[PDB]
Amino acid sequence: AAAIGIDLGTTYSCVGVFQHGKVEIIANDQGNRTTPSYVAFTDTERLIGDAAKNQVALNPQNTVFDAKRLIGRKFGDPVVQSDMKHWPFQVINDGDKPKVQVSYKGDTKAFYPEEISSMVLTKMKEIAEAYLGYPVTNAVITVPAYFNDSQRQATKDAGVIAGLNVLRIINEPTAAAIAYGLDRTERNVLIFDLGGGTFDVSILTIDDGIFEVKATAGDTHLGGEDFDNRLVNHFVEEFKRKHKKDISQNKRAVRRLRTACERAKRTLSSSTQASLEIDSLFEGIDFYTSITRARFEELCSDLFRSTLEPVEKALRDAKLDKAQIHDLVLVGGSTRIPKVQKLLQDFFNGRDLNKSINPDEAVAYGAAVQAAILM
Ligand SMILES: Nc1ncnc2c1ncn2[C@@H]1O[C@H](COP(=O)(O)OP(=O)(O)O)[C@@H](O)[C@H]1O
Ligand SMILES: [Ca+2]
Ligand SMILES: [Ca+2]
Repeated sequence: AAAIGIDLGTTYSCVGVFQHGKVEIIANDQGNRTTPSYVAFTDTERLIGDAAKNQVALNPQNTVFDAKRLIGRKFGDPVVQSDMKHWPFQVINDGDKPKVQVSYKGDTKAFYPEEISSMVLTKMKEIAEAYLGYPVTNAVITVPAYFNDSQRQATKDAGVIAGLNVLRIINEPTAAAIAYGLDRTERNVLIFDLGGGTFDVSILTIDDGIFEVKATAGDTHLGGEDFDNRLVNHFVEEFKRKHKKDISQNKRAVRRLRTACERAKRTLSSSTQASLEIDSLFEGIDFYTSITRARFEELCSDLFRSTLEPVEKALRDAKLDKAQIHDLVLVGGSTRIPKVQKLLQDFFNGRDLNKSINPDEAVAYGAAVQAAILM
Protein backbone atom coordinates (compact mmCIF):
# COMPACT_ATOMS: atom_id res chain seq x y z
CA ALA A 1 0.00 0.00 0.00
CA ALA A 2 1.41 3.42 -1.13
CA ALA A 3 1.85 6.30 1.41
CA ILE A 4 0.59 9.79 0.31
CA GLY A 5 2.03 13.34 0.60
CA ILE A 6 -0.52 16.03 1.68
CA ASP A 7 0.02 19.82 1.39
CA LEU A 8 -2.49 21.04 4.06
CA GLY A 9 -2.55 24.67 2.79
CA THR A 10 -4.18 27.81 4.30
CA THR A 11 -6.82 28.07 1.47
CA TYR A 12 -6.16 24.94 -0.75
CA SER A 13 -4.85 21.38 -0.11
CA CYS A 14 -3.09 19.00 -2.58
CA VAL A 15 -2.38 15.20 -2.40
CA GLY A 16 0.30 13.22 -4.31
CA VAL A 17 1.53 9.57 -4.40
CA PHE A 18 5.05 8.41 -5.52
CA GLN A 19 4.92 5.14 -7.57
CA HIS A 20 7.41 3.70 -10.16
CA GLY A 21 9.95 6.57 -9.85
CA LYS A 22 7.44 9.47 -10.32
CA VAL A 23 4.70 11.50 -8.50
CA GLU A 24 0.97 11.43 -9.43
CA ILE A 25 -0.75 14.66 -8.20
CA ILE A 26 -4.32 13.27 -7.75
CA ALA A 27 -7.37 15.13 -9.20
CA ASN A 28 -10.55 15.24 -6.99
CA ASP A 29 -14.14 14.25 -8.08
CA GLN A 30 -14.47 17.63 -9.97
CA GLY A 31 -11.11 17.03 -11.81
CA ASN A 32 -9.29 19.69 -9.68
CA ARG A 33 -5.64 18.88 -8.68
CA THR A 34 -6.09 21.15 -5.58
CA THR A 35 -9.08 21.18 -3.13
CA PRO A 36 -10.26 24.18 -1.01
CA SER A 37 -9.32 23.88 2.74
CA TYR A 38 -13.06 24.59 3.39
CA VAL A 39 -15.71 22.79 5.55
CA ALA A 40 -19.40 23.89 5.41
CA PHE A 41 -22.24 22.82 7.80
CA THR A 42 -25.89 23.02 6.52
CA ASP A 43 -29.35 21.92 7.84
CA THR A 44 -28.76 18.49 6.12
CA GLU A 45 -25.03 17.94 5.20
CA ARG A 46 -21.32 18.45 6.01
CA LEU A 47 -19.56 19.71 2.79
CA ILE A 48 -15.72 19.58 2.31
CA GLY A 49 -13.53 21.09 -0.48
CA ASP A 50 -15.14 22.29 -3.77
CA ALA A 51 -18.74 21.66 -2.49
CA ALA A 52 -17.96 23.75 0.68
CA LYS A 53 -16.33 26.74 -1.16
CA ASN A 54 -19.05 26.70 -3.93
CA GLN A 55 -21.84 27.61 -1.38
CA VAL A 56 -19.74 30.14 0.72
CA ALA A 57 -21.88 33.12 -0.57
CA LEU A 58 -25.12 31.31 0.57
CA ASN A 59 -23.82 30.13 4.00
CA PRO A 60 -21.00 32.45 5.27
CA GLN A 61 -21.57 31.92 9.07
CA ASN A 62 -21.33 28.05 8.80
CA THR A 63 -18.59 27.85 6.05
CA VAL A 64 -15.24 27.36 7.92
CA PHE A 65 -11.81 28.23 6.38
CA ASP A 66 -8.38 29.49 7.69
CA ALA A 67 -8.34 26.63 10.32
CA LYS A 68 -4.51 26.66 9.73
CA ARG A 69 -4.43 30.20 11.34
CA LEU A 70 -5.96 28.70 14.58
CA ILE A 71 -4.35 25.18 14.65
CA GLY A 72 -2.11 24.58 17.74
CA ARG A 73 -2.78 28.13 19.13
CA LYS A 74 -4.34 29.18 22.50
CA PHE A 75 -7.56 31.33 22.38
CA GLY A 76 -5.67 34.20 24.14
CA ASP A 77 -2.90 34.17 21.44
CA PRO A 78 -2.77 37.74 19.97
CA VAL A 79 -2.80 36.24 16.39
CA VAL A 80 -6.15 34.43 17.18
CA GLN A 81 -7.73 37.59 18.77
CA SER A 82 -6.53 39.68 15.72
CA ASP A 83 -7.61 37.10 13.03
CA MET A 84 -11.18 36.61 14.48
CA LYS A 85 -12.23 40.01 12.92
CA HIS A 86 -11.53 38.60 9.36
CA TRP A 87 -13.99 35.64 9.78
CA PRO A 88 -17.81 35.55 9.38
CA PHE A 89 -17.87 32.33 11.55
CA GLN A 90 -17.85 32.41 15.41
CA VAL A 91 -14.68 31.42 17.40
CA ILE A 92 -15.33 30.56 21.13
CA ASN A 93 -13.03 29.83 24.15
CA ASP A 94 -13.03 26.21 25.53
CA GLY A 95 -10.38 26.14 28.34
CA ASP A 96 -7.95 28.58 26.57
CA LYS A 97 -8.39 26.55 23.29
CA PRO A 98 -10.19 28.11 20.26
CA LYS A 99 -13.22 26.25 18.75
CA VAL A 100 -15.18 27.24 15.57
CA GLN A 101 -18.93 27.35 16.51
CA VAL A 102 -21.48 26.63 13.68
CA SER A 103 -25.09 25.47 13.08
CA TYR A 104 -25.30 21.81 11.84
CA LYS A 105 -28.65 19.94 11.28
CA GLY A 106 -30.39 22.69 13.37
CA ASP A 107 -28.02 22.33 16.42
CA THR A 108 -25.13 24.58 17.66
CA LYS A 109 -21.86 22.52 17.42
CA ALA A 110 -18.20 23.59 18.06
CA PHE A 111 -15.00 22.03 16.54
CA TYR A 112 -11.27 22.35 17.44
CA PRO A 113 -9.10 23.62 14.52
CA GLU A 114 -7.47 20.11 14.19
CA GLU A 115 -11.05 18.64 13.87
CA ILE A 116 -11.82 21.04 10.92
CA SER A 117 -8.35 20.22 9.40
CA SER A 118 -9.04 16.45 9.99
CA MET A 119 -12.14 16.81 7.70
CA VAL A 120 -9.99 18.47 4.93
CA LEU A 121 -7.36 15.66 5.38
CA THR A 122 -10.18 12.99 5.22
CA LYS A 123 -11.24 14.51 1.81
CA MET A 124 -7.58 14.47 0.54
CA LYS A 125 -7.21 10.84 1.84
CA GLU A 126 -10.50 9.84 0.05
CA ILE A 127 -9.30 11.60 -3.20
CA ALA A 128 -6.11 9.41 -3.07
CA GLU A 129 -8.15 6.22 -2.26
CA ALA A 130 -10.49 6.83 -5.29
CA TYR A 131 -7.32 6.94 -7.54
CA LEU A 132 -5.41 3.99 -5.90
CA GLY A 133 -8.57 1.82 -5.42
CA TYR A 134 -7.67 0.80 -1.80
CA PRO A 135 -7.53 2.48 1.67
CA VAL A 136 -4.47 4.72 2.53
CA THR A 137 -3.04 4.38 6.12
CA ASN A 138 0.35 6.28 5.85
CA ALA A 139 0.98 10.00 5.02
CA VAL A 140 3.59 12.80 5.19
CA ILE A 141 1.87 16.17 5.99
CA THR A 142 3.72 19.51 5.44
CA VAL A 143 3.71 22.65 7.71
CA PRO A 144 5.33 26.13 7.50
CA ALA A 145 9.01 26.15 8.70
CA TYR A 146 8.06 28.66 11.51
CA PHE A 147 5.34 26.30 12.96
CA ASN A 148 6.09 25.60 16.69
CA ASP A 149 5.77 22.21 18.54
CA SER A 150 2.05 22.92 19.38
CA GLN A 151 1.14 23.74 15.71
CA ARG A 152 3.08 20.62 14.47
CA GLN A 153 1.35 18.30 17.04
CA ALA A 154 -2.14 19.78 16.26
CA THR A 155 -1.46 19.22 12.48
CA LYS A 156 -0.29 15.59 13.18
CA ASP A 157 -3.41 15.11 15.44
CA ALA A 158 -5.62 16.29 12.48
CA GLY A 159 -3.94 13.48 10.43
CA VAL A 160 -4.53 10.86 13.21
CA ILE A 161 -8.26 11.93 13.52
CA ALA A 162 -8.51 11.43 9.68
CA GLY A 163 -7.24 7.81 10.21
CA LEU A 164 -3.66 8.41 8.89
CA ASN A 165 -0.39 7.16 10.44
CA VAL A 166 1.63 10.44 10.10
CA LEU A 167 5.09 9.10 9.00
CA ARG A 168 6.56 12.63 9.49
CA ILE A 169 5.61 16.35 9.70
CA ILE A 170 8.12 18.10 7.30
CA ASN A 171 8.61 21.82 6.42
CA GLU A 172 6.78 23.15 3.28
CA PRO A 173 9.95 24.84 1.85
CA THR A 174 11.94 21.54 2.38
CA ALA A 175 9.15 19.58 0.54
CA ALA A 176 9.33 22.12 -2.39
CA ALA A 177 13.17 21.61 -2.57
CA ILE A 178 12.69 17.75 -2.51
CA ALA A 179 10.15 18.06 -5.43
CA TYR A 180 13.00 19.61 -7.56
CA GLY A 181 15.50 16.94 -6.29
CA LEU A 182 17.65 19.66 -4.58
CA ASP A 183 18.12 17.31 -1.51
CA ARG A 184 20.62 15.06 -3.46
CA THR A 185 23.44 17.71 -3.94
CA GLU A 186 26.67 23.74 0.64
CA ARG A 187 23.82 24.72 -1.78
CA ASN A 188 21.72 27.85 -0.88
CA VAL A 189 18.04 27.51 -2.07
CA LEU A 190 15.48 30.38 -1.82
CA ILE A 191 11.79 29.23 -1.74
CA PHE A 192 9.35 32.01 -2.89
CA ASP A 193 5.92 30.73 -1.71
CA LEU A 194 2.89 33.01 -2.49
CA GLY A 195 -0.48 31.25 -1.85
CA GLY A 196 -4.08 32.51 -1.43
CA GLY A 197 -3.65 34.08 2.05
CA THR A 198 0.08 33.93 3.04
CA PHE A 199 3.54 34.83 1.57
CA ASP A 200 6.54 32.74 2.84
CA VAL A 201 10.21 33.33 1.83
CA SER A 202 12.63 30.59 3.10
CA ILE A 203 16.43 30.26 2.58
CA LEU A 204 17.62 26.62 3.08
CA THR A 205 21.29 25.45 3.05
CA ILE A 206 21.50 21.79 1.78
CA ASP A 207 24.76 19.90 2.65
CA ASP A 208 24.90 16.11 1.86
CA GLY A 209 21.06 15.74 2.07
CA ILE A 210 20.80 17.70 5.40
CA PHE A 211 18.52 20.84 5.40
CA GLU A 212 19.23 23.94 7.58
CA VAL A 213 16.57 26.75 7.62
CA LYS A 214 18.95 29.80 7.46
CA ALA A 215 16.15 32.46 7.22
CA THR A 216 12.31 32.76 7.08
CA ALA A 217 10.53 36.04 6.07
CA GLY A 218 7.25 37.17 4.41
CA ASP A 219 3.71 38.33 5.35
CA THR A 220 1.17 35.91 6.99
CA HIS A 221 -1.69 38.12 5.55
CA LEU A 222 -0.42 38.77 1.94
CA GLY A 223 -1.80 36.33 -0.70
CA GLY A 224 -3.83 35.93 -3.94
CA GLU A 225 -7.06 36.96 -2.08
CA ASP A 226 -5.54 40.50 -1.65
CA PHE A 227 -5.21 40.73 -5.51
CA ASP A 228 -8.87 39.51 -5.81
CA ASN A 229 -9.86 42.32 -3.34
CA ARG A 230 -8.14 45.02 -5.53
CA LEU A 231 -10.24 43.74 -8.52
CA VAL A 232 -13.46 43.64 -6.34
CA ASN A 233 -12.98 47.34 -5.30
CA HIS A 234 -12.19 48.28 -8.98
CA PHE A 235 -15.46 46.63 -10.25
CA VAL A 236 -17.62 47.94 -7.30
CA GLU A 237 -16.56 51.49 -8.47
CA GLU A 238 -17.22 50.50 -12.17
CA PHE A 239 -20.76 49.23 -11.24
CA LYS A 240 -21.39 52.54 -9.32
CA ARG A 241 -20.38 54.58 -12.45
CA LYS A 242 -22.50 52.55 -14.96
CA HIS A 243 -25.67 51.81 -12.84
CA LYS A 244 -25.47 54.55 -10.08
CA LYS A 245 -25.86 51.70 -7.48
CA ASP A 246 -23.50 50.72 -4.58
CA ILE A 247 -23.38 46.85 -4.28
CA SER A 248 -20.74 47.00 -1.44
CA GLN A 249 -23.25 46.38 1.47
CA ASN A 250 -24.86 43.34 -0.33
CA LYS A 251 -22.66 40.48 1.09
CA ARG A 252 -23.87 37.91 -1.55
CA ALA A 253 -23.24 40.31 -4.53
CA VAL A 254 -19.69 41.14 -3.21
CA ARG A 255 -18.80 37.40 -2.68
CA ARG A 256 -20.13 36.51 -6.21
CA LEU A 257 -18.07 39.43 -7.71
CA ARG A 258 -15.01 38.20 -5.68
CA THR A 259 -15.41 34.63 -7.16
CA ALA A 260 -15.63 36.14 -10.72
CA CYS A 261 -12.53 38.36 -10.02
CA GLU A 262 -10.46 35.32 -8.81
CA ARG A 263 -11.41 33.41 -12.05
CA ALA A 264 -10.59 36.50 -14.24
CA LYS A 265 -7.21 36.90 -12.38
CA ARG A 266 -6.29 33.24 -13.26
CA THR A 267 -7.08 33.92 -17.00
CA LEU A 268 -4.79 37.04 -16.89
CA SER A 269 -1.79 34.71 -16.05
CA SER A 270 -2.04 33.19 -19.62
CA SER A 271 -4.04 35.95 -21.51
CA THR A 272 -3.61 39.80 -21.69
CA GLN A 273 -7.40 40.31 -21.05
CA ALA A 274 -10.32 38.45 -19.33
CA SER A 275 -14.16 38.81 -19.61
CA LEU A 276 -16.14 39.18 -16.31
CA GLU A 277 -19.83 38.22 -16.96
CA ILE A 278 -22.09 37.86 -13.83
CA ASP A 279 -25.89 37.26 -14.27
CA SER A 280 -28.16 39.12 -11.74
CA LEU A 281 -25.22 40.59 -9.69
CA PHE A 282 -27.44 43.25 -7.95
CA GLU A 283 -31.24 43.98 -8.21
CA GLY A 284 -31.40 41.76 -11.36
CA ILE A 285 -28.69 43.84 -13.19
CA ASP A 286 -26.20 41.62 -15.15
CA PHE A 287 -22.53 42.81 -14.95
CA TYR A 288 -20.78 42.01 -18.31
CA THR A 289 -17.33 43.76 -18.50
CA SER A 290 -13.57 42.99 -19.00
CA ILE A 291 -10.12 43.55 -17.35
CA THR A 292 -6.67 43.84 -19.09
CA ARG A 293 -3.51 42.27 -17.52
CA ALA A 294 -1.97 45.82 -17.56
CA ARG A 295 -4.89 47.30 -15.49
CA PHE A 296 -4.75 44.27 -13.07
CA GLU A 297 -0.94 44.86 -12.67
CA GLU A 298 -1.61 48.63 -12.06
CA LEU A 299 -4.28 47.80 -9.38
CA CYS A 300 -1.83 45.42 -7.51
CA SER A 301 1.55 47.13 -8.39
CA ASP A 302 2.36 48.02 -4.70
CA LEU A 303 1.37 44.50 -3.43
CA PHE A 304 3.50 42.73 -6.14
CA ARG A 305 6.55 45.00 -5.40
CA SER A 306 6.11 44.35 -1.60
CA THR A 307 7.02 40.61 -2.16
CA LEU A 308 10.72 41.62 -2.77
CA GLU A 309 11.04 43.19 0.77
CA PRO A 310 10.91 39.77 2.57
CA VAL A 311 13.38 38.40 -0.10
CA GLU A 312 15.82 41.27 0.84
CA LYS A 313 15.26 40.61 4.62
CA ALA A 314 15.77 36.79 4.21
CA LEU A 315 19.12 37.35 2.34
CA ARG A 316 20.24 39.88 5.06
CA ASP A 317 19.26 37.46 7.93
CA ALA A 318 20.95 34.49 6.09
CA LYS A 319 24.05 36.79 5.57
CA LEU A 320 24.00 35.88 1.81
CA ASP A 321 24.22 38.07 -1.37
CA LYS A 322 21.91 37.44 -4.43
CA ALA A 323 24.79 35.68 -6.32
CA GLN A 324 25.25 33.19 -3.37
CA ILE A 325 21.70 31.71 -3.96
CA HIS A 326 22.19 28.55 -6.15
CA ASP A 327 18.45 27.83 -6.90
CA LEU A 328 15.21 29.92 -6.91
CA VAL A 329 12.02 27.79 -6.36
CA LEU A 330 8.59 29.31 -7.34
CA VAL A 331 5.69 27.71 -5.35
CA GLY A 332 2.15 28.75 -4.28
CA GLY A 333 -0.69 29.26 -6.81
CA SER A 334 -0.15 33.09 -7.00
CA THR A 335 3.42 32.71 -8.49
CA ARG A 336 1.67 31.94 -11.86
CA ILE A 337 1.20 35.79 -12.15
CA PRO A 338 3.73 36.87 -14.85
CA LYS A 339 4.45 40.26 -13.11
CA VAL A 340 5.39 38.41 -9.83
CA GLN A 341 7.79 36.10 -11.81
CA LYS A 342 9.31 39.22 -13.54
CA LEU A 343 9.91 41.08 -10.19
CA LEU A 344 11.70 38.05 -8.58
CA GLN A 345 13.74 37.23 -11.76
CA ASP A 346 14.69 40.95 -12.29
CA PHE A 347 15.65 41.20 -8.54
CA PHE A 348 17.96 38.13 -9.10
CA ASN A 349 19.44 39.77 -12.28
CA GLY A 350 17.89 37.32 -14.82
CA ARG A 351 18.41 34.01 -12.89
CA ASP A 352 16.23 31.00 -13.93
CA LEU A 353 13.12 30.29 -11.78
CA ASN A 354 12.47 26.58 -10.91
CA LYS A 355 8.76 26.66 -12.01
CA SER A 356 8.33 23.48 -14.21
CA ILE A 357 6.25 21.84 -11.37
CA ASN A 358 2.75 23.42 -10.96
CA PRO A 359 3.58 25.86 -8.10
CA ASP A 360 0.39 24.91 -6.11
CA GLU A 361 1.46 21.17 -6.37
CA ALA A 362 5.26 21.36 -5.59
CA VAL A 363 4.83 21.00 -1.75
CA ALA A 364 2.52 17.90 -2.10
CA TYR A 365 4.94 16.60 -4.84
CA GLY A 366 7.90 16.70 -2.36
CA ALA A 367 5.74 15.29 0.51
CA ALA A 368 4.79 12.32 -1.78
CA VAL A 369 8.52 11.69 -2.62
CA GLN A 370 9.48 11.82 1.13
CA ALA A 371 6.47 9.56 2.08
CA ALA A 372 7.74 6.82 -0.34
CA ILE A 373 11.37 7.16 1.03
CA LEU A 374 10.11 6.74 4.68
CA MET A 375 8.06 3.64 3.57
N1 LIG B 1 -3.22 30.88 -12.84
C1 LIG B 1 -3.26 31.58 -11.71
N2 LIG B 1 -3.01 32.91 -11.76
C2 LIG B 1 -3.07 33.61 -10.62
N3 LIG B 1 -3.34 33.19 -9.39
C3 LIG B 1 -3.59 31.87 -9.37
C4 LIG B 1 -3.56 31.02 -10.45
N4 LIG B 1 -3.86 29.72 -10.05
C5 LIG B 1 -4.06 29.82 -8.76
N5 LIG B 1 -3.90 31.10 -8.28
C6 LIG B 1 -4.07 31.56 -6.91
O1 LIG B 1 -3.34 30.75 -6.03
C7 LIG B 1 -3.90 30.92 -4.70
C8 LIG B 1 -3.94 29.58 -4.01
O2 LIG B 1 -2.58 29.09 -3.86
P1 LIG B 1 -2.35 27.63 -3.23
O3 LIG B 1 -0.89 27.45 -2.99
O4 LIG B 1 -3.07 26.61 -4.04
O5 LIG B 1 -3.12 27.77 -1.83
P2 LIG B 1 -2.77 28.17 -0.30
O6 LIG B 1 -3.39 29.52 -0.09
O7 LIG B 1 -3.42 27.09 0.53
O8 LIG B 1 -1.27 28.18 -0.16
C9 LIG B 1 -5.26 31.61 -4.90
O9 LIG B 1 -5.18 32.98 -4.53
C10 LIG B 1 -5.50 31.46 -6.40
O10 LIG B 1 -6.32 32.47 -6.95
CA1 LIG C 1 -4.71 39.62 3.11
CA1 LIG D 1 0.23 26.69 -1.12
